[PDB]
Amino acid sequence: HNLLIFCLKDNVSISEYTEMIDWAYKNIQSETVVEITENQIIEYQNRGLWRLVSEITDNWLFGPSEGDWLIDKESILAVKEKLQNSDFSTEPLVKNIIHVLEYAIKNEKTVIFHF
Ligand SMILES: [Mg+2]
Repeated sequence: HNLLIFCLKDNVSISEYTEMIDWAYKNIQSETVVEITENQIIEYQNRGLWRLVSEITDNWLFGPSEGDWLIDKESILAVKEKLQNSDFSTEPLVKNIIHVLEYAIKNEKTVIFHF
């Protein structure tokens, strides 16, 4: 089951957590869902992406692992800034994560990391 970084869409309110995760795995087509494969995890670990995230969240110091993480507006903006200012800020995965963050800001959503 790939790592997800996501928020719900604008007109989706599902409050039960397990059900939100189920929604994300069922809506991988969504612009609000980033699916991240093992090979992406490794590629970006070795380039310092997760370390950049960890500067704000203090998690994933050694990359992602099984678990659930919830990112609030303050941290969403802070991570978004880190990524926009980074050396891979134009690479698709980073753009895709940025986009989830922007959407969550715009639509007042919590961002979930799930693996
Ligand atoms: Mg709305």
